[PDB]
Amino acid sequence: ESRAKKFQRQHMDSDSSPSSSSTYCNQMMRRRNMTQGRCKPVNTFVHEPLVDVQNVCFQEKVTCKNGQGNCYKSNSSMHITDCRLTNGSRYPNCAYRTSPKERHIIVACEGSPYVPVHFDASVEDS
Amino acid sequence: ESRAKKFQRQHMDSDSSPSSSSTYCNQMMRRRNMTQGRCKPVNTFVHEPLVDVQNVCFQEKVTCKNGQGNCYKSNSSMHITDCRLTNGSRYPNCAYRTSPKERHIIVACEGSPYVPVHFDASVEDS
Amino acid sequence: SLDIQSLDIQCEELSDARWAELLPLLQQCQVVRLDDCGLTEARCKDISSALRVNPALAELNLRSNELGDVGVHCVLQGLQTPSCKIQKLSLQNCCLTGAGCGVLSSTLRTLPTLQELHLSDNLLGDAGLQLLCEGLLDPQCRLEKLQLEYCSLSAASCEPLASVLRAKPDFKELTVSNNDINEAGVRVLCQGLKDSPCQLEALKLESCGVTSDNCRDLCGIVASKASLRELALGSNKLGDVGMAELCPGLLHPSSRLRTLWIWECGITAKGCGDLCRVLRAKESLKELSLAGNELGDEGARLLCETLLEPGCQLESLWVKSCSFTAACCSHFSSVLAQNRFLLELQISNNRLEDAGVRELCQGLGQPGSVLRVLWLADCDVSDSSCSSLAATLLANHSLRELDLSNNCLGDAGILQLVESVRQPGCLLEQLVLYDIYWSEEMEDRLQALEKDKPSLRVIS
Amino acid sequence: SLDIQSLDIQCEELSDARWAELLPLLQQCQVVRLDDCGLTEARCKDISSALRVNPALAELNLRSNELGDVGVHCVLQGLQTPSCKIQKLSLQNCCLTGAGCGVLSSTLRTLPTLQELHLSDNLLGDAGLQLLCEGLLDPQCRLEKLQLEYCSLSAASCEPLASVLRAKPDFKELTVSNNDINEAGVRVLCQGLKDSPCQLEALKLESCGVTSDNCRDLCGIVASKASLRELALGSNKLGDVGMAELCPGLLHPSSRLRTLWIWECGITAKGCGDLCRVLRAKESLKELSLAGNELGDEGARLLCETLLEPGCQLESLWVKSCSFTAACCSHFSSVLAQNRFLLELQISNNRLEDAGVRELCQGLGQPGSVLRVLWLADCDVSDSSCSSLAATLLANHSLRELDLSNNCLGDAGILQLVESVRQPGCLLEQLVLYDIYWSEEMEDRLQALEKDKPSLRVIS
Repeated sequence: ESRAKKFQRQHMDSDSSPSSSSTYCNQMMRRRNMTQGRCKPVNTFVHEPLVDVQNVCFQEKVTCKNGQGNCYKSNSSMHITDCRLTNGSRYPNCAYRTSPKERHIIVACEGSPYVPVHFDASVEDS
Repeated sequence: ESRAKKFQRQHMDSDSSPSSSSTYCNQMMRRRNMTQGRCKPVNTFVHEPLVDVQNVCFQEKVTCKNGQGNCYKSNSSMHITDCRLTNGSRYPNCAYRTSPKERHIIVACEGSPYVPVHFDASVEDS
Repeated sequence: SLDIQSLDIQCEELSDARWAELLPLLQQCQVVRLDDCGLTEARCKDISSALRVNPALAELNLRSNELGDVGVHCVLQGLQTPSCKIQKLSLQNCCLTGAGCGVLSSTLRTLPTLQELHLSDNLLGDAGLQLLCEGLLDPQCRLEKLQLEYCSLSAASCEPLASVLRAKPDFKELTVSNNDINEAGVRVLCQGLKDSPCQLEALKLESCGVTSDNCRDLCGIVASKASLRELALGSNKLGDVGMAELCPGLLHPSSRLRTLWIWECGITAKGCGDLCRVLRAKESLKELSLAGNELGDEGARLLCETLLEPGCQLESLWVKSCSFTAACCSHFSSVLAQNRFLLELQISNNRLEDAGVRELCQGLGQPGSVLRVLWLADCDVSDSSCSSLAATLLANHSLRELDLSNNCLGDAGILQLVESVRQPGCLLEQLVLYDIYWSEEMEDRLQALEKDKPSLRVIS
Repeated sequence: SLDIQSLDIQCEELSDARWAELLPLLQQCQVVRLDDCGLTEARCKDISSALRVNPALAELNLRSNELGDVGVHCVLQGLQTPSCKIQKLSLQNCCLTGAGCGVLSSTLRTLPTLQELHLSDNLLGDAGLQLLCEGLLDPQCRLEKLQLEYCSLSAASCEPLASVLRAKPDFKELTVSNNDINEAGVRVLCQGLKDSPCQLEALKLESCGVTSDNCRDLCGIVASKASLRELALGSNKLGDVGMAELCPGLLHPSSRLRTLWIWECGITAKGCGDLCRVLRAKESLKELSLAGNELGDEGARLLCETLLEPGCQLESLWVKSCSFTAACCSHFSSVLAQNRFLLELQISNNRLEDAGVRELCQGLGQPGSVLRVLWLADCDVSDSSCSSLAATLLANHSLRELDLSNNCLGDAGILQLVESVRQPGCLLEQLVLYDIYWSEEMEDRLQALEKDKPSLRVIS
């Protein structure tokens, strides 16, 4: 599994409605294998066409949280859903709060072809 | 399972040699379902034809260990194997000491036909 | 002889062809879990037929399928043969409504083997719950564990539940988390448990609108149920005043509560003081969650003081998002260096920084340390910290699991961790690295490490 | 998605058609156990080919089938695939000989995922074992747990094994019970351990010819392995002098030994007193077997004194066949009434009598008592203590399991028990009644009890 396919597994949900219900994260975090061994503490799904997220790799370059150069902020805000493990959760009972919203996304991009391999952050600038 | 068939399951092994090897009890206590849930602490198998043990019900009447009347001591000493759970065994690992010997047996009998339903004891009187 | 089979499927679409292959397993397995497998009404009719002929079935888990009231009806009919020995049933998140509760209520009158029932994440409402309780009151109902989380229940459901508790001396666990039962609902349940002879082992009322005053009610329960092992009250406005009213019951000699879940309870450094007196007096208390309480560095000092004196035998401390800074880490460092009972420390989502993490590494690096699990997710750990961590991974030999998820590491930090974990002398079994960017070059090194050392699980 | 399946067959004859139906499960199951199922060579090629396409396989247990060196060789080839993830393998009692150790040894070099290997009850002999250690030595061998009970090994096998321990920092468990490795073999093994960096967790040397002098070797292991959790030394002539040599190591600040199994070790009240110094000082010791040692009532008194002191947190005590009399019962009675850690007491095969049993019942019946499991098999119990047993089963509410096997109980006494356990107020979950004779009418009554109260399992 490439970090590129892993990015798709963990962060792409093109076909879902923006308006995620309160049970979306518990479902999806499980279906996309982010609750095996340990509960992934935070995760973001993007409700946009794959090519749109891929193009971000050719948009505004910005610094990644870890100080690497090759992150990119989306030109436009995107429909995303944030998933965040609750402060009560204990493996194997991973419970998530679901927060859908429209935000710019920042991804890291790598490879040939040059594609998203990491979801860095979301930005609320409007 | 009738009480008579229970008695056959727990105490009859007509077909095997009297000279049980050290591993006999380990095998037999498991096969005859006496290591389910808890290891049976002690058991005896009789290496005689079923008809010979059945004949005991028509021999010497003696008091059962618990004070019931309908126990019978066999006129003949019979080939038996005692299985005794080792002092270190802990469920589900049930280990047994195997002791083959010749002894009179005492059984409780009930019913029509009048058959063995309980192995009460062995006796060494010679 | 013995023949025990189990089937556990999660998050799979099951073709008609795979389904046909599974049906004989459904007729044979002691344990069947089909979680989020897209089960429909028609498959519920197959399930029903297969279970009618399964004399071995002890556990059936169909959570997260859109069964609906009709679907559930069909599955319950499959449990109604004389051969059925089901002990555990989950219908969590199954689109069950108040309209399906009559059928569930009548079924529950006829399954004396059934001991555990999970109905969470189903919109049952008060009327459905009340109807259910009628079945549960039947002497033939022998349920001991009931989970009703997010069931759309209010305080009106608590009287019916209290009556079920009074009727069942064998009751073991009640969960009603995520229902707005509120102060009066909580009081009525507590009275119900107090009246009941049940040796209850676990009570969970998280996000229930439990109040400070309800802590006098719960005080009574903790004082009264020596059987109680687990008490979960997270996400309620208990406050320091609530802690002050609870802790008297926790200090009763007869209490042997093992696990106390009070995350996000409005507790500060002051209530933390009350809890420290409990920790020092009660060696029975093994697991404590204060996650998401604003304890600050003074709460951390108070906890660590108690963890450094004889008495406290706490085994796991969950203090994620407690508003701790680097300044508390010299106290946790002494704890790790000296305390021989504490095996798990979750201190994620605190601004410990490289300075604070470095101090933790110093304490854990001391000979004789015992910590097994350390969670340091989102603690502002950078590549600097990784040299300290790499050193501790070779100096300490008790640690089995380390979580560094969601920190600002990259290739250089991870490389240092790799150089330690790759060595035969490093006995770490699990390294959790979610939400961290590394290069495809590092990815290959990690996959190489995985392959060369399969005893170590690298999770992301 | 996840698809987790398991299959566990024990003591069953499998027809060619049944075997045909099972074989597909061998392709899918994470855990496969086929124990004493008359497996042959022909079935080994089947297994081999089925396992080769199984990407889930973590555990394979083929105990008690006459596979032979050839059968086994066949099975192992099924495991040499690039995606093999097997972690646990049992070939116990499989008719392997030293002749088959060459191939096994070579195969062992090729399975780095393999962590646990059971080879007990195979006539391996010294030569075979030495051939295996050649494999174990390969840095590609990652075994952490090895069981070699009843493998016909002598002292000559211990330096080969000592070399393996020295080679393995991740080693966790070694069992060599029921081999005459004797004083010299034991010393060599302990030296290998002391020299090893392994954080060993379990060491089992029961019926190994362990001597009193060897207890000085073992003392050093216990003092120096803080990771050690279980030490099994039963059926060895340790004696009171051996116990005294073990104690200094057990008393070491660093020792957190959890389980100490020293049944039939020639220990008397004298060695018991030395051991009670360890128990009062080490709260970490949770499980202790002294079964089959002649402790007498003095030994009981010492244990009960210790159980009534703060620092002893023993949870389970196994003192079956300890030459106790009814005189020890007032001591144990105080323990049951006052001690809040002891959950399990095995006191079977002691001449406690009806008098002694009523005394125990008085103690257990006291408010606040916590015992969960009481074994009183063959304690000269009759109908005369059944009113006491029946009363206790309603007054105490902690007890979950009671073993009264092999006593002189009749219908009258059993009836009094049934009268208690049938009540909803009685929370007993298991009643063991092996070798007790009751009428056809009592039989009918007990079978009905079983159906009517399925939360209570009656065993005979």
